Amino acid sequence: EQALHQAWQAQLGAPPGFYAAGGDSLRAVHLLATLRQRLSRRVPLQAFAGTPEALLELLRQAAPGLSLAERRLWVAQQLAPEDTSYNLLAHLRIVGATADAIEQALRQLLERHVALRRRVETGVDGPQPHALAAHAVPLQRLLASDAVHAERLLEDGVRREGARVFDLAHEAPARLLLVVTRDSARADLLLSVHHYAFDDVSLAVFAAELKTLLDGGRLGVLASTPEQVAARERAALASGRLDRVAERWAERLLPLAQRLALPVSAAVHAACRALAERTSVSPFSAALQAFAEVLGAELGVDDLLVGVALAGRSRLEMQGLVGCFVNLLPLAVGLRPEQSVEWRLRQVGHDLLELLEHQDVPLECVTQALRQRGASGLPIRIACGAHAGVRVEADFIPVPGARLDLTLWLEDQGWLAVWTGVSAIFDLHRIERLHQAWERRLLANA
Ligand SMILES: *P(=O)(O)OCC(C)(C)[C@@H](O)C(=O)NCCC(=O)NCCS
Repeated sequence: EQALHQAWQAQLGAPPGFYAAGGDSLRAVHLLATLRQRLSRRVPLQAFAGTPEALLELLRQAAPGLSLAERRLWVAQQLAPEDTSYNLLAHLRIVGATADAIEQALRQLLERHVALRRRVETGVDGPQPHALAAHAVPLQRLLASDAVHAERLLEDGVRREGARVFDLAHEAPARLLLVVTRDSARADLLLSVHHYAFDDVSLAVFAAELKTLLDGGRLGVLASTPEQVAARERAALASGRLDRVAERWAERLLPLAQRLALPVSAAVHAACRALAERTSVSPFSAALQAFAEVLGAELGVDDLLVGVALAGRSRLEMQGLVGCFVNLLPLAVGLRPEQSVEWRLRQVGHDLLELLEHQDVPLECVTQALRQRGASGLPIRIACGAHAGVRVEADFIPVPGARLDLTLWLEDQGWLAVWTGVSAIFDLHRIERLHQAWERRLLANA
């Protein structure tokens, strides 16, 4: 106690149900990771996120190479060396810093985040990273004569970096373009980086730290590295702890074994939140339920496999890292008309917290567990996810094409619904129809 208090306040910006108080499932994980790092006690997420009082009771009850996330992107690239759909492009808009300051801050960030400056060799028991010097990361600086010229230079960069095949064995997996505009405080940075070396949270980390440096602040020493994360995972794999979770999930899973960005209507947003609070699940849980219900009806099945995209940063020391930590784990959604909306939702919510709790279990363990019970693999086709001083704005430019047949990503800008389909299966018009069905389903469910 007085530590539950501290962690709760740090997360929600106000003292002490967690969801009722403004919380979500991800903040809940972070709360518990903070408590675990302090007090050396693991409260399971299901138990908690399934009040300050409930958490206090749970606390008292509680006892005192490349990673697979990196490797699955690296391997995918090796199987299709000319495929550039693992190239991430981030455009950072910076107002109030000089070109020299930006460049110096970028060199510091490159030195600090080794993922941005390694080469990878093939290796007998898996790929092997080797660090390069920060100076080995290309950084081109251009002066634009005006704001429109700067736009043209950026668009040129986008096209060039989008088409670039990274030589991951000999060069850093990152490239920087800095465009400064004559007689303006605005600078533009295009970070081009291979996906094996970066992810969504990494951009937020990179941009926040860039701003700190440009404001004249200092960065703390990092509590970990990608290689250490990988080593911990090698140990957890050897120990069998990850495989035992996967084997349990395999049981329930065995039977089953073009971009459009639309604002979510205010009424659908409210419906979703109401439904969530009534059932003590996350708003995302409600959104996911409706997605599964709609896709289930469309495809004409009683049970649907839905991938859930997870940040995969299970420990406090992983929160400030740059690298690829993302994981995708399967959820089975039964479409059972006999059960209440509320009960189906509570089940979805609980299965979600289960995946989140165990987001350190790599997809490959689940796949393996399924093979050991006779299935060929795990055919996930559909997925769901959610995303003073110098001004720094950072945004990914979406990757074209699609590995999964269809995904829905919810962005907490109201909400924005981003649907991405394989054109040959889910073209624009079909996605639009699915989006409308999804909105109607949420309203109905509420
Ligand atoms: P909760 O049920 O409110 O939220 C669900 C979630 C924890 C899975 C989600 O909020 C989350 O963890 N998002 C992180 C995903 C990310 O940053 N990267 C995925 C890109 S592939």
